[PDB]
Amino acid sequence: HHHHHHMVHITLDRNTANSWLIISKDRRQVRMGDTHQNVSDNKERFSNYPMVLGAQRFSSGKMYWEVDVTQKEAWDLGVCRDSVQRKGQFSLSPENGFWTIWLWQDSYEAGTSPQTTLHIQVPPCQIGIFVDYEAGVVSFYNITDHGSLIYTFSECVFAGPLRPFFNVGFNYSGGNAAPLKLCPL
Ligand SMILES: Cc1nccn1Cc1cccc(C#N)c1
Repeated sequence: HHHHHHMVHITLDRNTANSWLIISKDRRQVRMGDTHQNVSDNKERFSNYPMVLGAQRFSSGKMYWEVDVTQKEAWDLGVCRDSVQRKGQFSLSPENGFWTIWLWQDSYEAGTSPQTTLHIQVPPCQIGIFVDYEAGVVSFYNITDHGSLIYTFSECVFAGPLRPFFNVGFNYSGGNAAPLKLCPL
């Protein structure tokens, strides 16, 4: 891919974060805390999962960013509609306004309904996310493996402004404490 030149500076929106997340001062890193982080509740916060949105809203153009997933056992990444449900249980699917991939129990899957098996030979330490709003495309790249394609959602029906989407995952195992980090351009 030659998508690097649509690079955008993404920062995390504290106000959308699950109340257990800790976002760094620079708003470029997020990790799961071992307790409630002493913030008030609001209608923006993801209640059931360790999720947070980027501050940026996209309704046009081409956008690229990279996320560091080093030493994590579980995570979700991609984009979602600004109007996605925040409270209660839900599945990550394009019908619900999400265009995502994830790692769970040693397998990588795309958030289709039902989910799609991914074929990755080189476990990624960094993921590139490309969005072409007009084309209706969301693509994922393996930065660790020379930028190799992981998955392309095509014919996407965004149906509104898009926000960068992150899930740091639970840490029941004690092996998933590491942060998601937005990588420098
Ligand atoms: C109340 C509770 N029972 C089990 C675990 N937790 C903490 C929790 C719940 C939902 C999302 C997050 C995050 N992020 C943390």
